[PDB]
Amino acid sequence: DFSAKVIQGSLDSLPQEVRKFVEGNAQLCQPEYIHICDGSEEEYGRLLAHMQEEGVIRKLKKYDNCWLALTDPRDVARIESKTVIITQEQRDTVPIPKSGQSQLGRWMSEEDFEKAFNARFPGCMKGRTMYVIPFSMGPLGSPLAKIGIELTDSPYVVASMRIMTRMGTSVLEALGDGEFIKCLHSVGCPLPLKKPLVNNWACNPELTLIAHLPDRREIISFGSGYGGNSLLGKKCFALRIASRLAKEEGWLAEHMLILGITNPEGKKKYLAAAFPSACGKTNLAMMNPTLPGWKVECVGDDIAWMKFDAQGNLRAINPENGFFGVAPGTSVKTNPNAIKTIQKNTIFTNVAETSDGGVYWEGIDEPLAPGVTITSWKNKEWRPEPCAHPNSRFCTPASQCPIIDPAWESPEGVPIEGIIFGGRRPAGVPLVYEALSWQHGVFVGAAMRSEKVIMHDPFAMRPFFGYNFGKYLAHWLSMAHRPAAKLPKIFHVNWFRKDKNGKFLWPGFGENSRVLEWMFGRIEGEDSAKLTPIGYVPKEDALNLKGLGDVNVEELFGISKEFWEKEVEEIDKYLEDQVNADLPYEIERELRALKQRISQM
Ligand SMILES: Nc1nc2c(ncn2[C@@H]2O[C@H](COP(=O)(O)OP(=O)(O)O)[C@@H](O)[C@H]2O)c(=O)[nH]1
Ligand SMILES: [Mn+2]
Ligand SMILES: [Mn+2]
Ligand SMILES: [Mn+2]
Repeated sequence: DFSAKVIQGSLDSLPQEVRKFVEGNAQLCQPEYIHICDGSEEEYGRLLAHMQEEGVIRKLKKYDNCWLALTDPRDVARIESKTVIITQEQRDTVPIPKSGQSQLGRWMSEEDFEKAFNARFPGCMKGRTMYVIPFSMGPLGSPLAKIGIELTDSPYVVASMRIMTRMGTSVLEALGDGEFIKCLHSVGCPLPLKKPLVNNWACNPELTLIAHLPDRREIISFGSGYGGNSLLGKKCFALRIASRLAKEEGWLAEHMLILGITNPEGKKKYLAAAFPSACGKTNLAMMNPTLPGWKVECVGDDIAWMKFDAQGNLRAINPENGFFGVAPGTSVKTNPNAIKTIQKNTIFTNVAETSDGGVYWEGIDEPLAPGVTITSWKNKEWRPEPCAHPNSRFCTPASQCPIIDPAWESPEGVPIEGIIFGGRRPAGVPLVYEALSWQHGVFVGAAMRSEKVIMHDPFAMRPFFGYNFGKYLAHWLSMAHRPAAKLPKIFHVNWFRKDKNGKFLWPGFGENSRVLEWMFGRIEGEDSAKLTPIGYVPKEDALNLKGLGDVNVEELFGISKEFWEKEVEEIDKYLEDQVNADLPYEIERELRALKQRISQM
């Protein structure tokens, strides 16, 4: 009975399966104390203050309740090399690649994982508090939401989980005897410390291992205190575990923003968009449009859970409660309404701080006053190496977004009418095109490539598939064999085409409102499209380009046979090597069709 060690809550208060999970791991990890989180502002403020006194975070004097954490530099980002999925058979997790090295995931046997686990977790929380974090991915009471319990020895994880998920006692009461995902996390630094603690940031990079066990409904993560390694809702649950749950249960879990868009006659539409990291999801989800009369409202900027309802609409919820955005590059110009979002109640990690107690990063586009001096993310004075680590983050509540859609917490989700794919392509790929069918659109997602190297990132999910990517494609195709399904139109965009001198052909940012209106009108059925080998593109003058000056539209939409011949050959060899026997017939057929259309142009 670990009851004697409970310093907040009680083990008798917990659903019985939750108690077994806490007590079983308390016996293994041997924490000094067990703190069952209630989600209250009191608990949150007191924990931040404790971390402040211990030197784990600093208060940002300038802002209302904002905080800065600087990590050990060895613990600065997700490590795909150390991120694994455990299943009986490797092929259920990744297609067996012809070449022998899969780019589509990382499998570990159950035997190898048991060994790794036993080498890590016994005694790992000695001298530390085990925090029990009950949380909901999605609005409380939503039929699309799912519940997890995270055990962690990191107060930084507790505070960040309060922002990024719905957390606390209300979640426990709603859970009852229902099912939940078991999330176990340890920074891997029992006390007394065996190694020196760097930057007062507990970390264990040599034993870092982020493991997913879909068949046991468990995520087990060790040795990292950072971001997606430790906030186990952020990706481990939201994409890897959930995409397997989604396959079994008939829905989709995707690396997509969700935004609502309204035309000047009051008609709203919701779009989802899958871009890879650093290709502009957050910017587009919080866009300030440049075109009069248009309104963009943010539902989510990173994760979408989507399920066809009984009437055939694709209903999407944002299962997150906040935004864990990349800070560098965020500015007045590029994302003014992210700037509004983060100036209160926000945790920053690995960005710089100004003399006046503010935040600073590359691309912030903010002249400071003469005299204002800057301290780097490595806690050293800095003069124009970057000031902020490139993967530095803000962690902010979504409720604060000045354009948060009124339905962003609606338990039924919002109806998705268009899905957008895209990434960074400096050559060959036009600004926008539309897929010819659902099957072709799935192929477009599967073929996605993104930027001195161009790499495949199908569906923007390369690091996050919870199971075999060929079966994932089959799952997407199966949505069409579902009577009533109102299959959304699929588009592919490229903000990043360059001319021969390396300059961006498209100014982008809020000017992407001009591409979104075109998509709006195609969903409406407007005849604004010209058929091409890769799909539909906007007709002559269909795109509203007034105010933009003389955009060089010839090259921005130029489709070159020689380029697309190379593209389709590259895609064929990629899918053959990496997907092989698990490539669905329909995707191979779309590939043959594209190759044939290209050969005839
Ligand atoms: N050229 C151009 N750059 C963009 C655009 N949108 C975003 N970016 C840049 O892409 C980088 C990453 O953007 P972010 O929204 O954090 O992408 P995310 O990490 O995929 O959500 C930022 O430095 C932006 O300045 C655009 O429309 N055009
Ligand atoms: Mn620190
Ligand atoms: Mn983002
Ligand atoms: Mn089919």
